[PDB]
Amino acid sequence: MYSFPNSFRFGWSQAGFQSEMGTPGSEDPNTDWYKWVHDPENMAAGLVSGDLPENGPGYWGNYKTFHDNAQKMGLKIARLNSEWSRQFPNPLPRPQNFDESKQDVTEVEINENELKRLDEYANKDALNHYREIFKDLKSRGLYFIQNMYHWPLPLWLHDPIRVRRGDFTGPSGWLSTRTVYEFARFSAYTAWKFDDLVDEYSTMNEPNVVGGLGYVGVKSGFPPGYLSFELSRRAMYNIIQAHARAYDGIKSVSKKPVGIIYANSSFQPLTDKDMEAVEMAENDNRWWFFDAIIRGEITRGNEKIVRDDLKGRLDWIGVNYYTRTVVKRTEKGYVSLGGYGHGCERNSVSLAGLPTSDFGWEFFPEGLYDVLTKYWNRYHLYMYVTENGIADDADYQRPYYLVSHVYQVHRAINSGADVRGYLHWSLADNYEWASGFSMRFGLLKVDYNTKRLYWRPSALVYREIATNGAITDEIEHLNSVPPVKPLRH
Amino acid sequence: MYSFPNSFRFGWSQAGFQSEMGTPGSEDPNTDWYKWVHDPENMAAGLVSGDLPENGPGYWGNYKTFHDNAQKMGLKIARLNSEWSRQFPNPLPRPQNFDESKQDVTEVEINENELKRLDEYANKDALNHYREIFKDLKSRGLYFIQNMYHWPLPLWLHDPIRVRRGDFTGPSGWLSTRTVYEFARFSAYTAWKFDDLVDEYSTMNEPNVVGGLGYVGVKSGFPPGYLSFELSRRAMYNIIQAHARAYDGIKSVSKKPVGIIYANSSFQPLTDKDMEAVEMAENDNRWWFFDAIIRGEITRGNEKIVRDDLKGRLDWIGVNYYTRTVVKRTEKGYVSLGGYGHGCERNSVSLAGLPTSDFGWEFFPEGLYDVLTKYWNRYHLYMYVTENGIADDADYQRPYYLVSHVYQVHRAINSGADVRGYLHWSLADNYEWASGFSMRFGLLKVDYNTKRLYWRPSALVYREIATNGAITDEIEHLNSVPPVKPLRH
Amino acid sequence: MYSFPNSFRFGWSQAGFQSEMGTPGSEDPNTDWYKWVHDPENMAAGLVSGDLPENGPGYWGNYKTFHDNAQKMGLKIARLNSEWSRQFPNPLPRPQNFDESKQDVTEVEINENELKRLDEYANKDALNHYREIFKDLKSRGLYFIQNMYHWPLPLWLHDPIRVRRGDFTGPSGWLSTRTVYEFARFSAYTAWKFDDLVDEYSTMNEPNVVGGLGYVGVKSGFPPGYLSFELSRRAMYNIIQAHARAYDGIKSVSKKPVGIIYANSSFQPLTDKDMEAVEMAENDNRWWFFDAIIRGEITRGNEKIVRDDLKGRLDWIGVNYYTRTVVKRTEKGYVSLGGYGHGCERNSVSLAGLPTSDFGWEFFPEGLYDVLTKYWNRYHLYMYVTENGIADDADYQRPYYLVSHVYQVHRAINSGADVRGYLHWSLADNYEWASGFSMRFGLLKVDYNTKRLYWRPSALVYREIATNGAITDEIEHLNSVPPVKPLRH
Amino acid sequence: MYSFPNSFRFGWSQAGFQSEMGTPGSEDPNTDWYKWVHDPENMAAGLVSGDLPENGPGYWGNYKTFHDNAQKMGLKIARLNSEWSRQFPNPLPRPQNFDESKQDVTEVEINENELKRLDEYANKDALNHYREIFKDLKSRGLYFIQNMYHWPLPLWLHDPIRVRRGDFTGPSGWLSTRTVYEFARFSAYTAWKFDDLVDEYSTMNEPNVVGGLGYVGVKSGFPPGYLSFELSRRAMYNIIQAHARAYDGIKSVSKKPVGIIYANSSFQPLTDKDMEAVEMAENDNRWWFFDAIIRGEITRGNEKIVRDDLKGRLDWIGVNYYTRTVVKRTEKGYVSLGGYGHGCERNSVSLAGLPTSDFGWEFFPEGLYDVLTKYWNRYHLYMYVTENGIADDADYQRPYYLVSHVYQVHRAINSGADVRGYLHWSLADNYEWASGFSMRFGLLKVDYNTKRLYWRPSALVYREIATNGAITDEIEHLNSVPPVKPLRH
Repeated sequence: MYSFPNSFRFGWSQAGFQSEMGTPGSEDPNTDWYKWVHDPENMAAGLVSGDLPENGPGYWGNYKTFHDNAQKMGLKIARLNSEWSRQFPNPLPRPQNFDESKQDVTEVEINENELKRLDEYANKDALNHYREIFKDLKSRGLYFIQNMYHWPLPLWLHDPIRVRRGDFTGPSGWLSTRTVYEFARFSAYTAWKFDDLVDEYSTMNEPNVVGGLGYVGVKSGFPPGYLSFELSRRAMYNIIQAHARAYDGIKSVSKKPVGIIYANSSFQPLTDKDMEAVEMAENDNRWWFFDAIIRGEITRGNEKIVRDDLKGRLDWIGVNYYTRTVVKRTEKGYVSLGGYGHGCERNSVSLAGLPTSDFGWEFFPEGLYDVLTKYWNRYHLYMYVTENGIADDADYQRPYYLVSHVYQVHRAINSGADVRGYLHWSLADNYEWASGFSMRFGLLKVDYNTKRLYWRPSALVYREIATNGAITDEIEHLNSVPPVKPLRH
Repeated sequence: MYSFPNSFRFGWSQAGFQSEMGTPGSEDPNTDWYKWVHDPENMAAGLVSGDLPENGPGYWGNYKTFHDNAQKMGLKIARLNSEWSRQFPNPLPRPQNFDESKQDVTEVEINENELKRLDEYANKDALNHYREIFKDLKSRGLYFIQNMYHWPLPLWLHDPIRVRRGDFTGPSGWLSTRTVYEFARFSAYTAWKFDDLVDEYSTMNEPNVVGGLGYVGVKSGFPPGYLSFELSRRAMYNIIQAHARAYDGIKSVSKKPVGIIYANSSFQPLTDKDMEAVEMAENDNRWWFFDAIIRGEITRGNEKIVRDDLKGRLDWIGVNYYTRTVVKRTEKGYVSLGGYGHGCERNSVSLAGLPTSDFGWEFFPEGLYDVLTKYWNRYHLYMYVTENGIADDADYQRPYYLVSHVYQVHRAINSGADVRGYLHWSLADNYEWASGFSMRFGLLKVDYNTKRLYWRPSALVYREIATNGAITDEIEHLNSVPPVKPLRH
Repeated sequence: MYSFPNSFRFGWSQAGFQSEMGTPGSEDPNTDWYKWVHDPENMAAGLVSGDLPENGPGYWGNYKTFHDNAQKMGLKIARLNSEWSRQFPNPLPRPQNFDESKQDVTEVEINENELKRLDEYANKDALNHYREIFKDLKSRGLYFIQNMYHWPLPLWLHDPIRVRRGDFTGPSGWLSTRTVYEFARFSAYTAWKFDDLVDEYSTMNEPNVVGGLGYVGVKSGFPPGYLSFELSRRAMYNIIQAHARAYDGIKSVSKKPVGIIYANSSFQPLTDKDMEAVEMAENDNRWWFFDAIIRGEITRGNEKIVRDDLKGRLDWIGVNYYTRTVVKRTEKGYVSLGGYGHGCERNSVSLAGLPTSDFGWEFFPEGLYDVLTKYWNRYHLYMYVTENGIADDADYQRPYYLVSHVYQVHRAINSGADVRGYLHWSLADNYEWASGFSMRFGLLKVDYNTKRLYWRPSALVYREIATNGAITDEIEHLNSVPPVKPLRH
Repeated sequence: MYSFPNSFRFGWSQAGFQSEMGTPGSEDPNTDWYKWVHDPENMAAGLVSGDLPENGPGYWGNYKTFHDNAQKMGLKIARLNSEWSRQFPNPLPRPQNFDESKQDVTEVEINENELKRLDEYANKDALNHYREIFKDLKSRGLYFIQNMYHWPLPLWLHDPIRVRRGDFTGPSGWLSTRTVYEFARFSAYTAWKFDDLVDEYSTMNEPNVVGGLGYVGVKSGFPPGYLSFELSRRAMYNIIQAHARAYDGIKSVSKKPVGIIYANSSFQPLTDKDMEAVEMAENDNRWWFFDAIIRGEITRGNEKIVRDDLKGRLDWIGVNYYTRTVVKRTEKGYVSLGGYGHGCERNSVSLAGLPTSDFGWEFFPEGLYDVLTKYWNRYHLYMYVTENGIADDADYQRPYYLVSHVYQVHRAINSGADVRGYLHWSLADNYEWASGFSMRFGLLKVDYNTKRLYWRPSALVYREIATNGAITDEIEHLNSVPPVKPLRH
């Protein structure tokens, strides 16, 4: 039996674009993503699945049912996000005393007049519907973490198609400092209007995936899909700043804690002779972002600076984890090997014989322990495992995946890491971005035809860990690798 | 949601040889089976796995734990059997007024003196330990069906090795009418001593597998493994008679109902042009046995008789079901096709694309409905589904197998069949005869090393059906074929 | 035994970019492709394998060996192409009396002065080395078809990176009419200098793949990778014209026949209710291009015209064939289903149970017969099966693939189609564009490390068909589907 | 390129029961095997496939065709056997001066009168037909090894059914010394009548499989299928003696060499800590038989004797090899692991990742080198690799299997072993005993429906090695493990 502190909470994570739409009159066509996925050229090139969000789970209308099932499993923490385009679907007045040609955004003026002025533009319905939803959530008794940004930018801030075509004379999302300015004002307004329901705050969700897949990994089908290393750094630089600003904006209206949710991977060395490759990958992929928003360390050009306007802008770290990444040195370089981690064949086995999910990701619970202890030992900020799950509609690997990973959180905790919760990537099946509805990550299966939810056996396993605050003795065998034998290779 | 009558009960089945041994001092080396499996020649020929029962689950010593877990799932019916060799491990006095050379056993004298005399020979410990066990079971609140015979005969009644070598001058199990005589006396004695704990009675378990695999299907590794069509009929004839006699013996001491548990398969025609092949297979394999012990119809030679000493000797029918059998006509014949039913490759897919278990049996829930309605419409005796399960250690197919089959019982019931219970083949993993411990059929996994039990996710699914007396709405999707895609082919 | 006419010839096809480089001093860095594949951004996005052509087979230096092995198999026809960038690696003088802003290119002036002037710019070495190569080929006794264009454009005519970034102020390949003008002059110059060695002429290789994958199917990794339906039509329009012009240019200097090599697929209807979908797909994908360069029919805007400068510009049709495409209607639309044809999982089985190659293409010999008879019945131009093969390094499916397809050519011939040769896609392993060296299509395996060639068993099977001018009786069983059973699913 | 001596010959092996029948009027129902396989009980128990030899290849009538195809591949050695039951289908007069109760057969009187007397009983037709066949073979120019015994005993010497039932009062094959006596007389008669056509002599084929599978490994379905360790030793003892006697009988009439063909396996240790297990397995399985017929060493009881009537009765050793056997120590014991060697799953992969054939045997060329060098270093008798092949109808693994094994012969030769030929197990598909026609081991595929032969690509590979006396450079890559990737697991 593996016990967790009385204060450790078990729950789920969810996003607006992925789960909200589905119920009639729940559509939101005002985001760069809704557009990106309906684009005829994007569909013909096969960049997007062809699946439309409009036919999702239905969390905008069926949220009671979602929370009912969440209560039954005995979950005590939820992390949702507000959709920016629902509040402000129309352009806001250009914010005076703001020079777009200014590279840095060392500050933003947020005061009650400002908020009061933003209220004139905000969409009262969207605002009221959300309040109802977070209200219902709070009544059930769940701790609530609120995420400000989970990918989609409103169209007036980013037309993904124009940028894809190479046209930079339009709303260009994270490439423009305008977006940075408005994000900070948005953060504060929302904090300002929901602080009575929120418990902890998250500025954005996996900012690194937005900058990375949108401008470098163009085959993933993420917007704007314009390949450029340079522009990728521009967006990342703007994202870091948009965080510091949002952090300060929320503080201006609240004392609640504020952190960020980041996409992680455990970098494992292909050979003992690959230790340095690991260190280099973690820098390039993890440390540079957090040293920026924590130690305030960053570098324009190659000029390592230290902007005190960035220094100390994080309260907690959200840890997202799915699988590992195997790297190998290259004189000075390092590389990411295929046949391991995220680059595996679907429903088969990795080059190491570990099974792989419906998305082609390799089973590797051990990597969570590595990620949690590295963050803990380097920054000592408490953390939540804000995402962890597996695409597996049949539910063959999920029971083992769930118990094995919850086991590693427990293991990190005993090594001294302050981890306060485990939030499974998803309660129910949702829309997987470029992949569509085909990748099912939920503890509950969704009949997209009737919007009805079903309990997959692993939901009943989760109810035992949650309802017990521990990996009980009777399910302790699931803390193992799913038998590859009966599964495909 | 599929509801079952308030009186329908959910539980499990188990056998003595398969689950009892394991706890120190629980050994029983006095059966033809314990011997058959320790034989050096049998092991070298690969007829038996090499796995020894002595290292089983431990139900002789850990039965409280088994019943505890059984209570937690909300099971309300159990069907165990007493081991003949535990009561009478030593020979009994030849029963006077009994001519071995007599083909038929139209009767056996059982009266209180007789029983009282048998008590002089019975093993008081074995007798007391069993009483304790069935007591503990009964306290928990479970209905109890008791099976008199579940394969092993005591050595003094059958030396399997001598017969395997072709030596018929020794104790020869079902080939000798002596065995028939003693079985009837054994039945009555046990009924006589346990009638206060028993609820319903079963004479024997799958008598057809004993006669069939022991003398025709010699590759299965069942004793005595002497190939002969003729001797196979001799044993079957003696088994039918041993039932009628046991039935009468139990009646002599009790009013409780008495039925038999039989191994079934749903005979499906390979082509529409194969209907007659099905009818012929059901006769040859099902109807001839039950017409015998019910309508009293049988045939010595080819001489269709009607022994009133057999007529009407059944109260209820136990239905065991695992998979199907595909047959095809042959001018006058019919055949059993491979690549379907029981003759499939392990963890692969049948010739029809249906997944197969760790034993190579094909998924076919529909066959249960066929078996239940055919028995019901032909004999109208109420029934229990006394066995149904799947060898599946990983637990990939079990959730679907369980819910899909329970669904067909519900379906048979609504067609008018009086079915009063569903007993899953096994609570925990046990010893699978010639196959050893390798074929895991339990809702609970057993660490044979520590005798510790674990809940497989399907146990938690069963607890929902049992605890609810219905296939609740949230698990109603399991009533489907496991996705073959992620599984091996 | 299946016999072919005495005049039917058996051989192979090969391309310059794919097979030439490999031998020291054989590099050609002056093409849009050599650049596209060395681009650091393209590699990081995973658009190109990371494999470089510089390390190919070595046909520039080891061509004797290639022809030796070709003789041994008894092949009598070869179809190679000249690399444009090898002749004219430097820009040519803008051709006066030519207005780039002119949409149509109804003509090009080619006369002996012109040719004589081009000779001043041509790379004498490249020119001499090629002559040596085609000489050696011709001595062995092989009929020689010569292809003018097999994808790469010289850098001075197309910078793929600039266009990928959305910059259209540079050399833009098929988007500029300049390219059309120069292609026609190039065709004539080459015809003019090699007509003594050539037997038949081909203007370009699969023009439809260039226009299609380069501007619509952007995930394939073909240059320039700029997604635009409109630009795709522009390039296709320019390609059709560049053909007519090249056709006329070659005629100006030679009487030899001139055709085009096109990429094909057999459109099969998913259901009987899908016949119209097939017809629509063949139009959209086959007929519109050939009606253009044959009946002279085309349409600017939606304005169906008939440019007599295009009318009748084809002598023969090269048929390339690999697999099928399954389509399904959509009210007015039609769609391409995945799990069939080219969109199958690698080394597995299609949705129809047909095996798939190392590239994920489905086995479907029957489609060749369909393609050959449809072209024959619609245009009655004789044809060659200029490409047909399979990525299969192990050589498991090749023997069956080869014999089954050669069998369908024979079948088309007997239905009355004038087909004069079968050219297997490749003698040896070569560079598969965006896929790298990993997709091995050769009858001969190449150790890229030593440039050494090896005979795969299917080479010895081909030597029997070629050396015999027929599918001999002893290998006639290969005319079947490879057994899926032993292969992966 | 791997060259073989000019005197090394390449050919095939074949057996009478397996290949002869098929052509009308070629039936031979007078063997224990023909009976064993038609037995209704044996078929119902699934001990025999249900496939009947009567429908085999047809080598009794189509032998010209077989030799034609054999010539074309350039084979120069053949090893066939005469069917005992064809010569003497009726009982011979009990041979006077012969006491059945005599354990040892230290001698047999063979002289010209005897032979002349046997000629009175011999079947002239069978005798003439064989002569024609070996004549035709010899004309083509092939060296001919002749095997006296390749399993079937005539019915008058063995009724397998009676023994299976445990009845030892009848003709009991190798259990009776009568069989030993008659075998020696049979050997001499045949040598006496064919010595003009024969080149070298073999007494029997894999005697160890007859004794082993017939009396211990009873699941294989070999006659008589009576499980007994003791009787297994009796038959082995009688087989050794029947060899010495046959050896002497042949010498009495010929100077040609005489050896024996034995079934081999390379014993590999599971762990370095398993060396002794290997040594023990080779003794138990290889050395005890050859020390007997060579050093004359044997042991009745446990009494190690040295019968000079056995001493030195071997001229050459026939080496049969298919796969390996992995063993592991057991205090004093050793064991044969499953998932390796012969005990692997069909068309899958062994526990070591090596592919497996249609029979479930693991790819392990290296074992041939081990077997050849161990025999050479211990007895220094020259040898032939009389059998080596793979069940593989599709022909996926055969090309690699063939070249890899021929490569190891070459390797043994260079280590100093006198190996004079490689005879592939089979030219064409034949009847695989208990397995039926389903296991196809031929270089040529047989359409059992028309008796027509087809060349599998590996036949064309063999023609290159044979026709060249070497592994030419162009096919030298086949000396590797078939790629498991595209194959099933």
